[PDB]
Amino acid sequence: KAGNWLPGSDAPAWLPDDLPGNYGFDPLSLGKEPASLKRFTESEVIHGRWAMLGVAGSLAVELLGYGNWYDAPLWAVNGGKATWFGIEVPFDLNALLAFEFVAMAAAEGQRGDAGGVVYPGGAFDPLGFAKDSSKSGELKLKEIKNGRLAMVAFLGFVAQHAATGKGPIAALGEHLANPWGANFATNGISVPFF
Amino acid sequence: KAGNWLPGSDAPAWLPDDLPGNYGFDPLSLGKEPASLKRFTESEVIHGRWAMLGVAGSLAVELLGYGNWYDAPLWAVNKATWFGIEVPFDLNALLAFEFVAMAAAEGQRGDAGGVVYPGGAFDPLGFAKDSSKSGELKLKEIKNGRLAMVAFLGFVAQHAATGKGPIAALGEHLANPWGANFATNGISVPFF
Amino acid sequence: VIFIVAGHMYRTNFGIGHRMQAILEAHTPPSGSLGAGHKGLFDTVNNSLHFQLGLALASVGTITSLVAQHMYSLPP
Amino acid sequence: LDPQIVISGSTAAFLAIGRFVFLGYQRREANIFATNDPAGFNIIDVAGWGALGHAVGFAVLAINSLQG
Amino acid sequence: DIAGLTPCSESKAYAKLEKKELKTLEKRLKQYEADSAPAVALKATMERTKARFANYAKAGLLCGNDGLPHLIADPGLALKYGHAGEVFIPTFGFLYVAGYIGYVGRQYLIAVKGEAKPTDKEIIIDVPLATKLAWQGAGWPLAAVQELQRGTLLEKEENITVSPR
Amino acid sequence: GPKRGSLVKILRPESYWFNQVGKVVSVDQSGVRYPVVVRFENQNYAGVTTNNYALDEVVAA
Amino acid sequence: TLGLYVHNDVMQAFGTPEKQILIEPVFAQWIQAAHGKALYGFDFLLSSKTSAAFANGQSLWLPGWLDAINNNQNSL
Amino acid sequence: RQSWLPGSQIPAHLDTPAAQALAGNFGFDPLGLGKDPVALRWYQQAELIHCRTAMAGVAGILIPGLLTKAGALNVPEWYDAGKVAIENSFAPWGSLLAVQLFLCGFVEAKRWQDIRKPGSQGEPGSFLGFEASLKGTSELGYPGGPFDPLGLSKEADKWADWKLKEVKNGRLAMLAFLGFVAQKYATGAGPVDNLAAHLKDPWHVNYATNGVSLPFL
Ligand code: CLA
Ligand code: CLA
Ligand code: CLA
Ligand code: CLA
Ligand code: CLA
Ligand SMILES: CC1=C[C@H](O)CC(C)(C)[C@H]1/C=C/C(C)=C/C=C/C(C)=C/C=C/C=C(C)/C=C/C=C(C)/C=C/C1=C(C)C[C@H](O)CC1(C)C
Ligand SMILES: CC1=C[C@H](O)CC(C)(C)[C@H]1/C=C/C(C)=C/C=C/C(C)=C/C=C/C=C(C)/C=C/C=C(C)/C=C/C1=C(C)C[C@H](O)CC1(C)C
Ligand SMILES: CC1=C[C@H](O)CC(C)(C)[C@H]1/C=C/C(C)=C/C=C/C(C)=C/C=C/C=C(C)/C=C/C=C(C)/C=C/C1=C(C)C[C@H](O)CC1(C)C
Ligand SMILES: CC1=C(/C=C/C(C)=C/C=C/C(C)=C/C=C/C=C(C)/C=C/C=C(C)/C=C/C2=C(C)CCCC2(C)C)C(C)(C)CCC1
Repeated sequence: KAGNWLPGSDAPAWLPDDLPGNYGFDPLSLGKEPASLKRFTESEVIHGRWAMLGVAGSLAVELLGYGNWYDAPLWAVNGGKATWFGIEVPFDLNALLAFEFVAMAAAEGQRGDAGGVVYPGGAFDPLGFAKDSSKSGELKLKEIKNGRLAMVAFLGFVAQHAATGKGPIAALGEHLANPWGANFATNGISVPFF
Repeated sequence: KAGNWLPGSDAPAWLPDDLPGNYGFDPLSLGKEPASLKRFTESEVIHGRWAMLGVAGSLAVELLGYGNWYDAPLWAVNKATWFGIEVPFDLNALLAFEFVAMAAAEGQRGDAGGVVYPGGAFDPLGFAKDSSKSGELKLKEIKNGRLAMVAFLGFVAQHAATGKGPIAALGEHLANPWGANFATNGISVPFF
Repeated sequence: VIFIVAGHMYRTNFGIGHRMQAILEAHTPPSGSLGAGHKGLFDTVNNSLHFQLGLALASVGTITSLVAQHMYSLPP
Repeated sequence: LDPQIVISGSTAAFLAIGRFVFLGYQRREANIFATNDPAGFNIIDVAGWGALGHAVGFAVLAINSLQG
Repeated sequence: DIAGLTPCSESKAYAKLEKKELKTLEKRLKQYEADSAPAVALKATMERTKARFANYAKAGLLCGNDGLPHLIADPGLALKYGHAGEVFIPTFGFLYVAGYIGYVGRQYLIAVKGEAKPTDKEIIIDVPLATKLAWQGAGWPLAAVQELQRGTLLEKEENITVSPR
Repeated sequence: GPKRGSLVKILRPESYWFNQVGKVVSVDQSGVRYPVVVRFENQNYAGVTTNNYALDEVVAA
Repeated sequence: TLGLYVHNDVMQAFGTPEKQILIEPVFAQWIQAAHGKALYGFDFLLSSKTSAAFANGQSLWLPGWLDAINNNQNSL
Repeated sequence: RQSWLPGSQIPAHLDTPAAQALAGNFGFDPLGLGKDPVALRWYQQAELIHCRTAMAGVAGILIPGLLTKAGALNVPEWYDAGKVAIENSFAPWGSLLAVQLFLCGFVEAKRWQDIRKPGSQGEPGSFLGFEASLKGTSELGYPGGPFDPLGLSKEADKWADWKLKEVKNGRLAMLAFLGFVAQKYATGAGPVDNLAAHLKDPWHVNYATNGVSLPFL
């Protein structure tokens, strides 16, 4: 068991203790059936990894000076040309959607052909950190905690841009410049009666 | 047992005698449980060492005369300096280097479970190879550390009151003692 | 185009296609909140003409309401 | 535009993707009569995946003709 | 304001309707004496009409093209534009008194089922027990949510069911 | 089956007093098919308050 | 529904139309404003000129739909 | 024993050892709300919390309102202090309310899980060093440790007296706050001004004369 999401409350009896990220958090009892719970473990790890790469991408776009994560498809929404680290990309939106559909269909289909593989190893694990079977549980726990933080961070990116309309680094600049005069309660959107 | 924080009162039965700074001071009974008491001994020693460093630093800044401890980040709320020599860095780079270095050092410290008095390369001069004078210096260490924690909170409260440095406020207290204290303040005692 | 594409869904004598009894037997949710789900409904819609007639009349009646509501407001 | 290139590339992409990564899943979910292919990728599989290819290719051509 | 509706104190058809009702009342008034009881009753009627129009203009009601007060039934829009007194406060007042009546009836039913003549206490009302439960029914929302949370608000499946189910 | 005066629960599904509680009058000890005489404090639509039941149609609850 | 109609009938009979319960259909007026009708002043999603749905459908099919829905001489 | 009405019958749920041992028991439940013992436990807790925050609130009304009639502490009226303070302040009231909702919600949920399970917030590991000093003190609603620093709850021969003083001062402060709201709506002046008016002319300046509280006379 990783910890306790609400102290003193008992853990649900369907969440096994030797599972990464087991804080006993299931109020709506969504994982009481084992096949559903197996699918949710798979989907939780997959969503966490995609959200890690997404938050790292949004941070690396905005910190390095190439707009925010919202300005990045605007060359294809408008009439423009792609760019990457300043270097141009000589492709159009239809061609890139073709490349992405073929590549993601192949990779996703090869992942889905496997039964319940979450932690494959082998070619996916070239540096051999999970070849120990004793620190592997600690690294999976670190992996699911960074992934949950990344999911919460990307939904924060989306909700913050829906409300204020700026990037997360500029929003953090405003929150450092005036923490009381710039937040979700000085927003005017998140709480309507403030 | 180093003494008694209030004479006449008894010592709590959860604080052992062979512990640096055991005056028996635990009114809230925060450390009646041993894991809590172990963590608080660790935290007390670490807070004492950081507060000794911070009080010695603020005294050194104001005595050498480059402002007080409150003027030192004013270039970055807005160019840095050290010993009067300007230092060529910016706030984001300083926060990056500090976060990396403190994360590394703190993480190496946190990997060890209950190490309060490490020795080794931390202790190059080897004062703690006697196991008795080392314990007396532990008692001196926890007393100096508590004194520096009280001194730093006094610095913060004294600056929030008067808006001046501690050495300048000590100069005011030596010049006009019955006209410059926490009561000519108008803040610490709200009346008059 | 949408109805011609949707008319290639079900399994006739060509190997490909969906099997309606398989779809109905699959859509039963976990936790038993709908019990057996849609189990055994293919042999009760297929064998009953009154079920099929009630479904057809419900759909055609709602579509006739749709015809009236959309033809007064959007006259063709 | 390049209509032959777009239609032929879209049909090639959908036929290749249904030939190589979705064939085993389609054989799992489905459970003319004889082909030389080592996967059993018959005329009706060719018809379905090339139908998806032509449909997506003409959709891409139409969206690019609208310039949207 | 809301939905294109002007406020009634700003509306002109509202003033026209007030003037028209006063005109009808004074055309009926102008055929009597002064201290006569029909004239006194019609002057009381005109006083109540002026007081009613002044109170509806004071309460901040919204009038339409016909000069008539319109009500706003949306909790957020009412609480935002100051219209909670017309639907929202009346619905919580009604739910308080309707649950009062229902909870007092339910407590009377449970009290009279525990005797040897429940139908007799249903035909001839036990007045002290009914007044006791009628005074004790003021804490009905608290008592109702407590009986909900204990699992005693609801009968189990020992209910009567048909052959089909 | 149940003794006289004890309370049972009816599980004949087409009975009026199905899933409800009555009181045993007597149980006949012959080869009669429905020996358990149960009285009910409420009447059915026919105005009858008494019915014969079987041994597997009553549960002493 | 019968109580509101009988209430308003008693108000119309007793010469007092200003007392009758006239609830405004704010939910369906909200939906008509979402469809692009600038009468009720909600001004959102097709009635506000700074909306994503307005700006995306504005080049091709919205200029006829807006004129037809803001015409008050038809059943649209 | 003592009662809110001599001669009235005490309700049978307020005459048990668990009810008679509580605090301030005078047999006052005419609406029968505490017939359920779980409800009486929850309502004991709700009374304790309303008592303590009502005393703190009414002290914040009275002591600045008494001392503002003397020389020091130029403090505005209690129905104007939020506006005057937020003009004096640095943050908007929405941000200040959001901060107090998070900071109160944490502490409140701690108390909530302690009401649900008494031995709950002393999980070994769940807190850094709080966890040892966050159990109850065998009576729910009366915590120990960092709450109650001075050790006044240590002597058992004073303990029912401290309980009963707390429940009486709390009920009286709740009456005081309902009075503050009522007088504010009726008269329009502060409560110290209302007290000065009732002392200046008792037989003519009261709630029978304000024209609001009973308008039939
Ligand atoms: C998004 C995908 C996702 C999935 C599939 C899971 C799945 C799981 N979680 Mg994880 N979790 C997630 C995201 C997810 N989580 C995030 C983002 C956090 C941080 C907030 C957590 C924090 C967390 C903790 C602390 C614990 C779990 C646990 C679990 C396991 C059992 C609980 C369960 O059965 O619920 C199934 C979950 C879902 C079906 C998620 C789908 C989302 C629901 C249906 C709607 C959510 C709407 C959203 C809140 C709206 C936000 C709007 C915004 C404007 C405010 C299961 C493997 C427990 C465990 O044992 O770990 C392995 C456990 O202790 N989760
Ligand atoms: C992942 C953590 C995280 C962090 C560090 C931030 C940080 C920020 N948010 Mg964002 N946000 C987040 C998640 C986060 N948010 C989520 C989950 C949502 C959807 C509910 C939003 C939706 C949102 C809106 C609409 C706005 C912000 C704004 C801001 C900025 C001002 C502070 C504020 O009012 O936040 C809002 C506070 C919350 C949403 C509550 C956070 C609850 C967290 C997720 C629980 C876990 C926190 C953990 C215990 C401690 C922090 C860990 C962190 C340091 C890594 C600040 C830079 C404002 C801005 O743009 O300022 C200029 C603003 O208007 N956020
Ligand atoms: C900075 C943090 C800190 C921590 C973690 C400790 C921890 C400890 N102290 Mg030490 N102490 C400290 C600072 C601290 N102290 C300072 C600054 C002084 C001088 C005032 C002392 C003087 C002192 C004496 C004389 C003794 C101890 C003792 C102890 C030990 C047992 C007490 C206990 O279990 O409570 C754990 C303590 C805490 C959890 C403290 C955390 C801070 C609390 C929660 C809030 C404090 C806020 C503070 C009151 C604000 C002041 C504002 C001011 C304007 C009034 C424990 C190891 C006893 C001992 O055996 O020595 C080892 C003992 O006899 N302490
Ligand atoms: C560490 C011990 C210590 C010492 C030597 C000083 C010294 C001073 N303080 Mg500071 N101060 C301290 C702690 C200390 N303070 C603490 C803990 C606080 C927070 C409560 C403050 C808050 C404060 C304010 C708001 C002000 C001062 C001011 C001053 C100066 C005037 C004298 C005075 O009124 O003191 C203040 C007296 C106390 C805080 C009460 C004493 C409590 C201490 C901690 C007991 C320990 C003292 C010890 C037994 C004897 C001294 C030992 C020392 C020689 C090492 C003087 C230089 C004033 C100033 O600016 O002068 C112009 C002023 O306005 N102090
Ligand atoms: C019976 C169904 C019903 C319907 C059709 C509406 C319709 C409306 N509500 Mg209302 N509301 C309702 C019941 C309903 N309400 C109930 C029961 C509550 C109490 C929980 C509220 C509390 C409420 C608040 C606080 C607000 C609204 C608002 C609105 C208006 C815009 C929001 C919308 O389109 O969401 C469709 C409605 C639903 C799906 C029904 C659920 C309503 C949820 C619980 C609240 C929705 C608030 C929404 C998120 C705020 C949007 C802000 C807006 C400026 C974009 C719209 C006229 C907003 C407004 O004032 O607009 C000018 C607003 O601020 N409602
Ligand atoms: C657990 C549980 C249990 C119980 O029982 C109940 C409940 C409570 C309900 C539950 C909970 C839940 C939750 C919380 C959920 C959430 C989730 C999320 C947030 C997700 C996300 C998730 C997220 C994700 C994936 C994301 C991803 C992202 C990405 C890729 C991005 C991308 C990008 C980038 C780079 C940038 C550019 O320029 C653009 C783009 C393209 C945009
Ligand atoms: C013991 C006990 C027990 C019982 O049971 C209960 C009770 C009573 C509660 C308890 C008590 C407690 C206490 C007293 C506490 C206090 C503390 C403190 C004061 C701390 C500080 C502490 C403090 C500290 C660390 C500090 C540190 C500092 C520092 C680093 C500084 C830094 C700096 C400098 C150099 C200068 C520059 O320019 C800036 C800065 C950045 C600013
Ligand atoms: C017992 C019983 C039983 C039977 O069975 C039945 C019956 C008879 C029904 C019942 C009775 C009941 C009653 C009487 C109740 C009442 C209560 C109250 C009064 C509360 C208050 C309560 C009250 C409360 C909490 C209050 C609190 C307050 C506060 C915080 C305040 C605050 C403040 C201040 C400082 C100042 C500023 O500037 C403002 C403010 C913000 C305003
Ligand atoms: C043998 C072999 C080979 C070759 C192959 C090939 C070359 C194939 C081709 C195939 C193909 C080439 C196929 C195709 C198909 C197609 C289809 C099947 C189509 C369909 C179409 C459709 C269905 C359309 C429709 C429509 C219309 C009519 C109008 C408009 C709209 C739409 C578009 C919808 C290789 C060398 C690789 C390898 C070896 C073996």
